[PDB]
Amino acid sequence: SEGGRIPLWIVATVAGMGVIVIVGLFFYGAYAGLGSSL
Amino acid sequence: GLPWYRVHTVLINDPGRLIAAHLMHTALVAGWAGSMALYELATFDPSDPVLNPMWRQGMFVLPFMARLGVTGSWSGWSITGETGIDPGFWSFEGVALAHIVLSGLLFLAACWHWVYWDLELFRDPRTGEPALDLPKMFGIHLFLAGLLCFGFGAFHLTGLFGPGMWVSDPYGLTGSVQPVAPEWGPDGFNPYNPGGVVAHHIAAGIVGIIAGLFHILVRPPQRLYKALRMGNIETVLSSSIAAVFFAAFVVAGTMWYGSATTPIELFGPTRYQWDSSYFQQEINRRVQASLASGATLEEAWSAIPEKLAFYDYIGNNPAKGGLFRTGPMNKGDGIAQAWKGHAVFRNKEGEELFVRRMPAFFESFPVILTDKNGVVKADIPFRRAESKYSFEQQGVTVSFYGGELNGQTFTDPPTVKSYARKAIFGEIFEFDTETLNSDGIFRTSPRGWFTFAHAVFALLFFFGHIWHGARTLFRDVFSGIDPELSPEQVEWGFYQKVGDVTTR
Amino acid sequence: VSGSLLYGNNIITGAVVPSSNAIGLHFYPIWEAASLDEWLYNGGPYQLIIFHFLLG
Amino acid sequence: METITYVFIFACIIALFFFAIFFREPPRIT
Amino acid sequence: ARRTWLGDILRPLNSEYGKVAPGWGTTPLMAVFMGLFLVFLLIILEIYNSTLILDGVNVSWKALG
Amino acid sequence: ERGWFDILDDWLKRDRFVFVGWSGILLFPCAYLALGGWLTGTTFVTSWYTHGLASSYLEGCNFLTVAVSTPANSMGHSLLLLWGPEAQGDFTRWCQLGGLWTFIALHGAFGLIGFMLRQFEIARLVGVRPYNAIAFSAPIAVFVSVFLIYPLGQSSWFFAPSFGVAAIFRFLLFFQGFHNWTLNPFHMMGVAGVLGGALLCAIHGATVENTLFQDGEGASTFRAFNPTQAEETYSMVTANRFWSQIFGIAFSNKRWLHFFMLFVPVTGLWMSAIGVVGLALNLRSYDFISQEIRAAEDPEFETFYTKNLLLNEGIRAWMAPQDQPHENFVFPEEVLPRGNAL
Amino acid sequence: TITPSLKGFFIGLLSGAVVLGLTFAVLIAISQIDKVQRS
Amino acid sequence: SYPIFTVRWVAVHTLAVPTIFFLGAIAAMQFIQR
Amino acid sequence: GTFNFMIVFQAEHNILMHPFHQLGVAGVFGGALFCAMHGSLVTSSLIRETTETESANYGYKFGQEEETYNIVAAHGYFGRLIFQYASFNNSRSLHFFLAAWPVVGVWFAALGISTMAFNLNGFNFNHSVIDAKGNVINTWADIINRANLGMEVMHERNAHNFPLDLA
Amino acid sequence: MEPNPNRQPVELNRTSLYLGLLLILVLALLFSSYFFN
Amino acid sequence: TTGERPFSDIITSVRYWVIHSITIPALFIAGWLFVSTGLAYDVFGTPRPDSYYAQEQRSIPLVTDRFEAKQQVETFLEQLK
Ligand code: CLA
Ligand code: CLA
Ligand code: CLA
Ligand code: CLA
Ligand code: CLA
Ligand SMILES: CCCCCCCCCCCCCCCC(=O)OC[C@H](COP(=O)(O)OC[C@@H](O)CO)OC(=O)CCCCCCCCCCCCCCC
Ligand SMILES: CC1=C(/C=C/C(C)=C/C=C/C(C)=C/C=C/C=C(C)/C=C/C=C(C)/C=C/C2=C(C)CCCC2(C)C)C(C)(C)CCC1
Ligand SMILES: CC1=C(/C=C/C(C)=C/C=C/C(C)=C/C=C/C=C(C)/C=C/C=C(C)/C=C/C2=C(C)CCCC2(C)C)C(C)(C)CCC1
Ligand SMILES: [Ca+2]
Ligand SMILES: [Ca+2]
Ligand SMILES: [Cl-]
Ligand SMILES: [Cl-]
Ligand SMILES: [Fe+2]
Ligand SMILES: [Mg+2]
Repeated sequence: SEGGRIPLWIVATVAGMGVIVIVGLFFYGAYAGLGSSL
Repeated sequence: GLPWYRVHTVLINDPGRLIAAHLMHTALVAGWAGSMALYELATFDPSDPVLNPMWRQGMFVLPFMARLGVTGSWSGWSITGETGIDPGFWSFEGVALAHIVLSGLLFLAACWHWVYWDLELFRDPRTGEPALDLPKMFGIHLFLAGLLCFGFGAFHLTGLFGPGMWVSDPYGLTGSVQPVAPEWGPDGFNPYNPGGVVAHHIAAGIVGIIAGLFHILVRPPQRLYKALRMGNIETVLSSSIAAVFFAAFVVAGTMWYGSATTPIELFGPTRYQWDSSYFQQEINRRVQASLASGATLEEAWSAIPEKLAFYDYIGNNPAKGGLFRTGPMNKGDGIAQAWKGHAVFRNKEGEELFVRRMPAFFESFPVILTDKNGVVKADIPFRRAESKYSFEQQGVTVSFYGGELNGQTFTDPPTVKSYARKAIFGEIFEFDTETLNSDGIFRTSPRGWFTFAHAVFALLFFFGHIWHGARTLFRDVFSGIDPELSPEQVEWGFYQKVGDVTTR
Repeated sequence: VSGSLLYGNNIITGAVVPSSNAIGLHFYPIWEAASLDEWLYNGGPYQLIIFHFLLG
Repeated sequence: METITYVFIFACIIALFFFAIFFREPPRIT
Repeated sequence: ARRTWLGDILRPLNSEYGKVAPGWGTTPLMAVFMGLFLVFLLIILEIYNSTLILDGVNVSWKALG
Repeated sequence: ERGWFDILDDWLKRDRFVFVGWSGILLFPCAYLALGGWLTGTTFVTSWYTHGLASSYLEGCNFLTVAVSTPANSMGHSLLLLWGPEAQGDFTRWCQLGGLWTFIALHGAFGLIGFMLRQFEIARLVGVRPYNAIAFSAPIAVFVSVFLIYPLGQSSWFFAPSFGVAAIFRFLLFFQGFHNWTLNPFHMMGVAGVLGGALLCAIHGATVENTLFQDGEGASTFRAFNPTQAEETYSMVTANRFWSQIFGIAFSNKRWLHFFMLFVPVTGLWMSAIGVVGLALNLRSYDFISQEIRAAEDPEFETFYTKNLLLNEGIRAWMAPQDQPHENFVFPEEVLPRGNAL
Repeated sequence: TITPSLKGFFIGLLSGAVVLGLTFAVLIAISQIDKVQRS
Repeated sequence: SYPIFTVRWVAVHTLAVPTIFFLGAIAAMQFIQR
Repeated sequence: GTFNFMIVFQAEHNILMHPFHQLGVAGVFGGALFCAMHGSLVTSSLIRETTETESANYGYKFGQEEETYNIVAAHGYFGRLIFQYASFNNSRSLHFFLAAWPVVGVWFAALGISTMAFNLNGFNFNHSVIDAKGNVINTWADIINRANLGMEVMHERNAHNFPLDLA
Repeated sequence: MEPNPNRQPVELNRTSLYLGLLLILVLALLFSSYFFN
Repeated sequence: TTGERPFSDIITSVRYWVIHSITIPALFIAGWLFVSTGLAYDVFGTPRPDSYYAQEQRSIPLVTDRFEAKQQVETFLEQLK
């Protein structure tokens, strides 16, 4: 409820890490399964 | 002083000189129409409506005269190929002369209106300031447009008092000017039904009369008067430009796709008739009907009108030109003289082979022959070292049916190849390339040139509309924004409603 | 390959044409040619131009 | 004639550069 | 400003500059005609486009004969 | 006057995080659907039945190769409405027939109208001149000429650009091989306006940043500016002297400078649009006739112009059978144009 | 006769009128509930 | 002190809601084998 | 000759599919966009200093101390066009962005050419999508490939004696 | 005749002359090849 | 400011994260299952890897008729046995 409880630098670091993971998965998928040329 | 791009703004508060400038513009346009018709008459060859019609000759205004019933010359010829006709005054020449005289009269009127600009008529009786009551002017002009539209439809197009309009069969073989009765059913909205054009003008005409009376008699609502700035002549410019670009896109579309008002005998065939082999299908139908009735192959093909075969040739497709390839279609492939006849290709085994036709997209196209099921049987190879389908290997021959080569067969590979190269263009014709020093490169017809100019001008007029609409609605700030503009009028949350000071 | 106006080009087709593939990356100043006629055949102007231009 | 035309237009543009630079209206602080 | 015979005759036709009907006046009626016109254009467009296909309405050069 | 219209007007024009306006009623649904349709198609939808291509993440494409592809050529210029005679209300079949293409193009077009109306509406409320809306006419002329007029002049929507990265690249190369579009002076003016605009953007940004007045003590100079300050933040006089001495000429009038920055890229885009209107009709700048007459008679005459046409002929022959599947092209190996070895 | 595509046309027309009708109903409603404060 | 359901709230969710749904879909796709 | 260079470059490097050229395009399209944007916004907020019968340009005098437009009104406009925080209220920041966007993009364009110079080429997804049997399912990448092949086989038609074009 | 009060003088400054001549000359240099064809 | 709660307030609050540690994963999983169940293929009509061609077929199922296009696709789908 109260604004400030979870520091913005943590929210950014976690969200940013979330983006890296998902994009990373998409790059993994370029080399495996459909679209891999194999 | 005024920048160069603003010189004509001196007319905004001068109704008399605006009328003068409009008169001058009208004089120039009518003078263009007259001059253009004269130049076309000085260059037009009326001797062959079949293989040298107006649309092969770069005629632009001639088809518009023809569309509405002007078909003959004082010199005795008609565009349908008649001789010894008397067109009366309203020949192509009479039309041209009428436009030149009109030009002159409008020029003189312009001089009068320029000199005598300060007429009491143009002054608001209450303020003594120049003023035009545009809402009432609109009703008056709309009423007049309505009457003219109605009369054009009810008298000219019907033939009731007038010549009618150009009409033809589905294959543009027997076109002429005919009276046309209005079509009042749903087929009136079919672009290819001439009766719909007649019904349009009668009906929209009546509607224009009624709406005109309304606009004469009923004042604009205060709310619309203020919103559209109806005291400012520039609002009319903005909306008129919008109407004009709409109309221009429409005439571009109906020129390109074809309609009852863009007949193929006046403007040439469409690109879509090539795409769908429209003429080839009809030609084949007619040949099959001839064969079914007992005709020989030579007789069946000899019964095909040269005019029909000519439509089945890519040189007449308007999507085969170039932007800087100037002039008449005749300047390209040449002046068409005669159909060579239908070429039938056969291999050594005697199977009929079919040349793959060039689609409009392609400036150049290979020569590939298939059997009736699309299997490749012969071609002209690029690399020869592994060729398997050469005309030499497959013993390809060509025999002609109908036209000038009727009954002839060629077996020598150079000649057979030559005809195969032409067969990619569809039906094969003899051309005079000498008379005009034709260069062999395809040009578009008046159908293509019209469509281009009108789509382009339409798009540019969209900018004109945006610009003048902007000037109208933002007249107050067009020399700049308020120097005393308060930062609070643009700072967020200060007013509840953007720009409204009563909502602090 | 013709690049110049007087040899059949317009503004759109015209060019100063790159030096010969036989030269490769070899430095080909005027004085390395036996004559101006040779220099021109082998695309010497291209090297003179692009080297002075890049420096400039 | 084409070559003359192209070179003529180019030469006019070069002359224009000269005038636009050395014979410009001078910028003045008011 | 100059008076003329024809100017005097036409004077009433250019004497009501600025004259308005109160408020919204005929705006709602206008709106209905605009709506009907939009539908009309949509109909003619969709016919030309072969998205609306009607009996006895053959959108083709072969419309009749 | 205080009816529902004015009350609605009040609410529409409230100063909120995302301004709405009357224009918002057109803009927001059309833009949302255009974007949503693109994301939906590129994620889930095939082009197997219209093009013989995979085009979605679902099928294994990546961000570069996904597209919402144009309908089959046989559809012509069908509006391809969901409830139209082709799809007949079937959402699945509609997707397979390329319905999402006209969906995106048409909502896109109405959305762009909405955006420009938004530019006008906001300018009017804030009390500024509407030059931003005027400038936006260039994006609109491009969208309309390329995505609407071009395919309308061609056989069908099939030949419009498909909405995709690689698909757009295909569209560029098609225009080279078929239209020789690089040779077109309207495209050339477009290029000059785009590159000239990018030049003006860079040079003006750099000039301002390098003629700044020292208005703070900080070595990072951004804080030394105040929105409400009366004074110019940089020296026009010093900037003018610099460019006069470097390049020979320089701006001296800031109003002219900024108008020119509107004029150049806007005019460029408008020029390119005109050329594309010609290409709708195959009205190309494909050839120089004098060049061809000479080269036909003289087998030693060669220019970069003749060289590029050979490239075009290769593009056409090599790409057409797969790029234009409705034509059922079969080009035997022996007819394919090729130079030595390759 | 009402062809299948004319029936389709009516459906499109109805669907459009509903979307626009419901959109304006909702916006008018919200505008009435959430009036701007003046004076 | 602050409203929750605003025009801004709606705008945000019209984008964010499908985005997360789509990202889950695309993540699943990475495990599809022919 | 420039167009010749471009077409052959596409054949040999698939430059269109290279991210540095894509950044270049973002650089110049964006440069033009921001050029038009900045032009239009400054022009939109010029302070009234002239009458309608004269160019508004006369409203600015070379070397004047006061700014000639209202940046607060400009930001007020553009911040509402998108949303407040997507608009610049700091002229130094705005002008830095104007410098940086095209310059960085064009640096990447230059580096695209300069690295394809050593044959590190655009993305190659030729036959990347394959069905359950092993049939190639073309994507737009494969259609690009067909265009590229046309360029490749035709360029310098008498210069190659051996099957691979290695430089 | 009594003079027209709507008359305005017209101006083209030198810079505008130079800009205009450049536009025209460069357009001519661009389009000339196509006019000759 | 325009009256809405600052984003930085919202996304640093406990309540936002109580709500969104549910709704975000829920949406993501729903998206996942939309694909993993195969429903996506069915909704959009996208071929599965085994459904581009019949076993011996190498011809693309190209739509060639505007008004019978629906039936053509249906016929193409039937031929996958
Ligand atoms: C029974 C009476 C009757 C009949 C039989 C007709 C018959 C006809 N009318 Mg008329 N009409 C009538 C009464 C009638 N009308 C009345 C009472 C009015 C009110 C005054 C009108 C007003 C009217 C208008 C405004 C038009 C017609 C048109 C037509 C023709 C339609 C076929 C066609 O070619 O469309 C072709 C035109 C269209 C299919 C309309 C296109 C609409 C576009 C798509 C709207 C968007 C425009 C925008 C600028 C496009 C930008 C994007 C683009 C560049 C991609 C046909 C001759 C049309 C015409 O003149 O055709 C030649 C037309 O535009 N009529
Ligand atoms: C709607 C306009 C229009 C159309 C469609 C036509 C159509 C036609 N005419 Mg007519 N004509 C017209 C108006 C038109 N004319 C006018 C106004 C005149 C008086 C000049 C003429 C005088 C005329 C003559 C004397 C002849 C024709 C002929 C022809 C045919 C060949 C056309 C051709 O080769 O064009 C070529 C078109 C081009 C090369 C395109 C020009 C594009 C310009 C140069 C672009 C300019 C760009 C601009 C400067 C950029 C500014 C940028 C800036 C804003 C930054 C064709 C049927 C020929 C015919 O065969 O007669 C029987 C013929 O001999 N016409
Ligand atoms: C009916 C159509 C129409 C009319 C009556 C006007 C009238 C006006 N315009 Mg608008 N405008 C239009 C359409 C029209 N415009 C279109 C289609 C566009 C986009 C191309 C514009 C874009 C536009 C801009 C950007 C401006 C105007 C301005 C003006 C005003 C001053 C014009 C002037 O002094 O120029 C003087 C022109 C010259 C001295 C030479 C022009 C030479 C042209 C570019 C090339 C040659 C043209 C050729 C002779 C014409 C052939 C006819 C053509 C239809 C084929 C005046 C009220 C100005 C304004 O608002 O002032 C406050 C202004 O800044 N117009
Ligand atoms: C302002 C927002 C807006 C606009 C301008 C459009 C515009 C368009 N839509 Mg989109 N759409 C929208 C919002 C919008 N939509 C929303 C919110 C949704 C989610 C429901 C959709 C979902 C959607 C789908 C699924 C499709 C479209 C399609 C279309 C196109 C054809 C629409 C049509 O023919 O309507 C015709 C109807 C009108 C123009 C309304 C007329 C209203 C008049 C004035 C009143 C008369 C009606 C009367 C009361 C009815 C009596 C009839 C009686 C005789 C039986 C066009 C581009 C189609 C398309 O893109 O195909 C490629 C399509 O398939 N839309
Ligand atoms: C980018 C497009 C665009 C923009 C930004 C403007 C902007 C402007 N217009 Mg112009 N206008 C346009 C295109 C545009 N117009 C088109 C294509 C036409 C038809 C010819 C017009 C006709 C026009 C007139 C007659 C007038 C204006 C005026 C104005 C001004 C006031 C705002 C207004 O009236 O909007 C008008 C509203 C719109 C453009 C939005 C229309 C949205 C439609 C109804 C949605 C239709 C959905 C459709 C039915 C779905 C089916 C699709 C089908 C393909 C299946 C402003 C300068 C007025 C002005 O100048 O006052 C001084 C004025 O009098 N406009
Ligand atoms: C620090 C990162 C450096 C990145 C590369 C350089 C970018 C900036 C240079 C552009 C030159 C423009 C012409 C001069 C324009 C000019 O004169 O600039 C002036 C401007 C302000 O000057 P100041 O003097 O205030 O500050 C610089 C120093 O004096 C230290 O205070 O300089 C900067 O803002 C530098 C910012 C560095 C941090 C910016 C990083 C942004 C790039 C991020 C990279 C992402 C790309 C990914 C691709 C997908
Ligand atoms: C006075 C008089 C007279 C007479 C008259 C006359 C003689 C006339 C005329 C006239 C004329 C004779 C005219 C004309 C005209 C023209 C024109 C007006 C034109 C134009 C043009 C243009 C505008 C163009 C353009 C262009 C170009 C150039 C190129 C390409 C593009 C374009 C198309 C854009 C008379 C005895 C009756 C009587 C009374 C008096
Ligand atoms: C079509 C349609 C519709 C609709 C729909 C929609 C509206 C949708 C939506 C949707 C959506 C709305 C979606 C989405 C999404 C998304 C996504 C998928 C995303 C993503 C992303 C990403 C992946 C990112 C990344 C990145 C970037 C770009 C930047 C920087 C970095 C990175 C790399 C991080 C309807 C029903 C009416 C009807 C019919 C049709
Ligand atoms: Ca000769
Ligand atoms: Ca498997
Ligand atoms: Cl080469
Ligand atoms: Cl080699
Ligand atoms: Fe600036
Ligand atoms: Mg994968």
